[PDB]
Amino acid sequence: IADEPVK
Amino acid sequence: GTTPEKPEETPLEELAETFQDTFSGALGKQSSSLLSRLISSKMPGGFTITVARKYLQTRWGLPSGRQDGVLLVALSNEPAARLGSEADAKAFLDSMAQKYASIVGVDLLEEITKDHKVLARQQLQVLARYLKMDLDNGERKFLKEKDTVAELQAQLDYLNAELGEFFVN
Amino acid sequence: RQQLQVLARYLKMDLDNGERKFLKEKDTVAELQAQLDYLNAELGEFFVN
Amino acid sequence: YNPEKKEMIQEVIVEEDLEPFEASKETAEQFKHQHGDKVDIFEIPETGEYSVKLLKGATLYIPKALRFDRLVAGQIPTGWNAKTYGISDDIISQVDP
Amino acid sequence: YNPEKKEMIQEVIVEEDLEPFEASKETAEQFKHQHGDKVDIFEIPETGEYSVKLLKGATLYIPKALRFDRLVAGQIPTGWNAKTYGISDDIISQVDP
Repeated sequence: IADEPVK
Repeated sequence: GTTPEKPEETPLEELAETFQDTFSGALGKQSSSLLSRLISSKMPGGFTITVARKYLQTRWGLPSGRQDGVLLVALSNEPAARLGSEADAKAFLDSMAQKYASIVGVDLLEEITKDHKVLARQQLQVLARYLKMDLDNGERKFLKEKDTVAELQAQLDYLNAELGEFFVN
Repeated sequence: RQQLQVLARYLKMDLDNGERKFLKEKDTVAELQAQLDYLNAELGEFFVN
Repeated sequence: YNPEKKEMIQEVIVEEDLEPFEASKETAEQFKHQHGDKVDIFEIPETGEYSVKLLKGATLYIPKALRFDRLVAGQIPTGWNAKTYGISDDIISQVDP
Repeated sequence: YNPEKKEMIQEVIVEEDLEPFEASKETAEQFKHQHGDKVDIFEIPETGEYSVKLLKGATLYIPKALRFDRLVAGQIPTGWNAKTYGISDDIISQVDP
């Protein structure tokens, strides 16, 4: 899955 | 790290704005303490923060910062008791990654050798025990020198700070 | 003794299960033996026999 | 609280090295601070977390149970609830019974 | 009391069977009462005492240390002694400071 940082 | 000027008054969406500018993918000091505390007292025997990510990634396909969201959502929904089954802990991580799924908006044999190698590793340990031989002494001494190094390296760093390159050299 | 233990561990075999079950029967025995003892207390040898 | 099974811990000295367990860095350090010579903690380079190995000589607390004599009390009727007299959940939490 | 090294215990689950330790009969029974399925105790026929083996799954309390912020207090001068004001040792014992 496309790795997202934490918001 | 960065305290805005009216923390107690500036509203939460408006504080998340100010904090977003300076932060990136950092799980933070206070949150990193809260997640390892949630893993320690609430997760069944042996279920690490280590194991809980290799499950979130194997069975639910989550990378570094995406499993950081699933752990933060599980921290707000933390069990008021320690989970019993490892299957109860697996089922807990499941529903927590789907509450993250709709809060971020995204939908969703070597192990035989592993059992044997464990065995050998133990045969080693007990043997070492009998032999009265300290397998960890290398790393002990090493870690101690590593310390005294940053220590010396430090003073040297300072002396250079005061005298400068040209003078010292 | 340790080489044994760790081996048993690997084998997933419970070395103490015998004594478990045994201790449980030993209990149910003094239990039955007890009631029998009582019935004899009430009825006497001649009657029971 | 169960008068019949009252929880308590006893102190014991570990007679031979415990098997290592995983722990956070913050937490492993709290252990080493306590035990010193009697515990080894080492970083697991891949995860960033530490292994904690209690050596022989260390102190351990092993839980046990005690049967107690007082089995009866005069208790507020079962199901009483400050919520039903109209007390806010925030107060319920914040306050001692 | 050492603010710099403050004693506390943490709960951990034993991941693999502890090695057995000797214990009195009274004491081994207090353990079994607590742990049940998660501990084995057996009589050592020669001594009359029991071995206590904590199985995997059991709960353990492992001591650790905490560094605290408050390092200074206004304390009664060092060497004060209710004994020197003339208070009997029996009272000293019996009573809270």
